[PDB]
Amino acid sequence: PLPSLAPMLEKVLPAVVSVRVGLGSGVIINASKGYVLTNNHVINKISIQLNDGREFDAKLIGSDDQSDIALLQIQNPSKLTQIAIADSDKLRVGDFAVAVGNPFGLGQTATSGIVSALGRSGLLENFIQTDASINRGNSGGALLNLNGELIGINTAILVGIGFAIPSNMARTLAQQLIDFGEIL
Amino acid sequence: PLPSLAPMLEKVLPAVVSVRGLGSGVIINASKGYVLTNNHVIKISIQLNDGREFDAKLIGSDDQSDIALLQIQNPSKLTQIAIADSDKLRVGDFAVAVGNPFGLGQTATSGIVSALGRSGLNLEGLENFIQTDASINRGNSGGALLNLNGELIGINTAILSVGIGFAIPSNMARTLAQQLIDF
Amino acid sequence: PLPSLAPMLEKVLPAVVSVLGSGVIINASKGYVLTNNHVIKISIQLNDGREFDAKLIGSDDQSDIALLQIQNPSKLTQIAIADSDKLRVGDFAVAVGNPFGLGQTATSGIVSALGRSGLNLEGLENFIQTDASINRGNSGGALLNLNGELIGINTAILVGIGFAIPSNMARTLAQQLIDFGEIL
Repeated sequence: PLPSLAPMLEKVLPAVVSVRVGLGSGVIINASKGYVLTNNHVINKISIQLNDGREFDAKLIGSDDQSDIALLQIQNPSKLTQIAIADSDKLRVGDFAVAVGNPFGLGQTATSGIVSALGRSGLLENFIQTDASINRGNSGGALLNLNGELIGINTAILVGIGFAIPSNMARTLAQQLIDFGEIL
Repeated sequence: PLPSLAPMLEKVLPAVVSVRGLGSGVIINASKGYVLTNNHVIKISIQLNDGREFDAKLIGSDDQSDIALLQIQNPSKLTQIAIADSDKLRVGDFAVAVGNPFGLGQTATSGIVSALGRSGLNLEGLENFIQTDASINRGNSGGALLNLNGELIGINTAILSVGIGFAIPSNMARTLAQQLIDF
Repeated sequence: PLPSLAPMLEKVLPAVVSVLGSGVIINASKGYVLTNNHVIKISIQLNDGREFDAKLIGSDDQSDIALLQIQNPSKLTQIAIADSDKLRVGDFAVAVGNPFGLGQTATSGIVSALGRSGLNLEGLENFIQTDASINRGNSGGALLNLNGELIGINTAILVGIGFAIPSNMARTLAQQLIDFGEIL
């Protein structure tokens, strides 16, 4: 028996979705409400594709151009698996990170590495740095720890170093976008 | 005592060769002297780790998969690689990409199996092809993609998003070698 | 409890300095700091925010190595140095930096190639190859093993193609630069 990242990647698989509008990935944050976190540049009609092949309509709740974060609500949700979210403030340089995606809907894409830099100490301000490859194949998807908990959302808009939006900020700006949509 | 990838890399070292306009190659059949390499890389000469030089004949290639089969002229004391079932591969499995160009020594990159088939790139023809975040460059192209046991899972191809590398899976390269051996 | 590279990175943090580039404290008492000749009035900034003046002792253009002496040193932490002759392709490597003292930058990987094995270019016979990303953010800094001991000095001036001056050579050139500046 060989060590692998496949046993934790399989439990996370249904929470990571394909986004068709023009492709990218997304993450199910709330299954009951069908709230999916993805990237603004990916969407500038939206459809979401699960791992099991199921297709759903999705409406843009709102976005933040500066963080490249966009919140989507799937139209009539059912049998959805949501991701566990971790406190990104507890992240340390050297922690292991896995960047997961599912574009085209044909299967999971994963890259591995470490948390390289936090804050203004690398190369934006609020962003997370990782040596795990962030490309068009996992952009919009999840950045997880070895427990399979969301520590950030990958963004390819900006060497071997990648950017992710920390989960705490991704959660807060989703709440602010939900609240605004509730005044509307 | 530190954990390292060098112990498994030392047992695999004689099976990875220097294809001499240079590159790497893998000994699949010790007795017959069958060496798997890339088409773009390729008179042909092969150089072992121990410095031994051998003549090699081209017995067939596939432009689409960028694979090429070579047979070592007058083989002797050859170490072949163990081959693994690439169908049993899962995204997240650890991968090590080894090479030996110029014959000066072993080159290795580390990573994981990133995507299988058309999952990472939906381009027609990309089916079966394994994806890895282990760097695939001119220094290990033609060489072996290995698991933590040192068994061949793929043949490294430095052809094509950025940060991801492509390799021919072991089942596909073994079943292409069989076709090239006959016709 | 998750495995991480953060527990070893925290003990090594004070030995890596801000120089724009990085540098490594080799002798705490004398304040000798190893950095890249290409990044070189010089000021050094510690992790704790302390800023010191530094004088150029000497440099080696061929190895891209420069040795600096901290003017009036105090409470310095030096790095443990490992025998780079004992390195093997496949050994794990961590490339650490701290440009502008704002925080630690780290990349992870393996020792990829040694004796000019990766690129048949004259002059690379003395250097180390790594698949750990070597960029402007860790160039001048330390290449470490899993024990937190120096195995090399990152040099970005020369895909997983990163270069580092091995620790044995970097130590030797420092003594030779000390001795020379003594005869003068």
